[PDB]
Amino acid sequence: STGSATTTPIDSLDDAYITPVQIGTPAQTLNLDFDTGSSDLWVFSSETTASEVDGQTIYTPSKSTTAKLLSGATWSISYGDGSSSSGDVYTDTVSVGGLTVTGQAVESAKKVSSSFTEDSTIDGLLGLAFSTLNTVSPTQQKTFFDNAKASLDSPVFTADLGYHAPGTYNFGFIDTTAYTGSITYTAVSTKQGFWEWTSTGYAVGSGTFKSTSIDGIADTGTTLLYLPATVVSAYWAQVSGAKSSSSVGGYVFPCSATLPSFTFGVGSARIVIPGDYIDFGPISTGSSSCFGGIQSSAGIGINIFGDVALKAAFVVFNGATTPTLGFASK
Repeated sequence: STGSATTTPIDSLDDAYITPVQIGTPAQTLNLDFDTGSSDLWVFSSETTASEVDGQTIYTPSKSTTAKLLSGATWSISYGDGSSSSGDVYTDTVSVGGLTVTGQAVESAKKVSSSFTEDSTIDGLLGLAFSTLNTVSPTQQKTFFDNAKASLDSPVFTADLGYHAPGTYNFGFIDTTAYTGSITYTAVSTKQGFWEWTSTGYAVGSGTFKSTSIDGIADTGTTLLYLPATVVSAYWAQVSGAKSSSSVGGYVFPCSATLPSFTFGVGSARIVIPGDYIDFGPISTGSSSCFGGIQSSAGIGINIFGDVALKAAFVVFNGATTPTLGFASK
């Protein structure tokens, strides 16, 4: 089997991407944030504290003839911005782009933090990291991909995120029309539960390539590109007037700037992030200071190849017995 679903930016800055997901019988369609940096599929629901719901579409398990309470199971998860959610668990039928999994753990939110409430466009998360990170207790649950894998034509999914435009998540096949040149594959460590890999270096604009190992994670659920302070300083030094602002929380730059590209290495191959992809717009409405899309990972504890990087590539998440990651230009 295979599946194919369009993923769409939630706003004009590509702050996140939503993908429609069918849950239950009859189908209830929710728009979920596919997150290769976590391993829980959770949704706003009829159980979510009413004051914490503001415009999201909810899953109502009592209206699904295939929903079953997973007795005794609870979940609780936190994210990189300090947001969090928690609740109980149902199993139900879940379909993505025509690919159906029966008995999928659907984590129903009883509580969500303010940032989730405040974002009416995201109805929940669908985790695509390794199932060892799943937070359901006392019996850990499998991700949608893990459950689907045996049925797939090939044990892979691909992320093809758009810049200010829709893109595609495919399951079970590689669309050879969706990229240019060849796909370069690179080793993955699953030791921390992430799609963790090592970039071979970087270049800023038309500058020379610096060969240096950068360990990080391929994370569709993180908006920006977080890299070591040395690398980030080298990038922003090429933008007149750019500076790190403790008050804003990162590098900012004059909105009048033309940003240089940023290249990262995948083995001997190179992925070029155009400068425009690194512009996240005014820090507040009407400001002439703009927020940068490349930020320091110092104090995060890990480097993160988030959407800024991934949307410049066609990315293969290869879930074979020994997982790997593939990157192609597009």
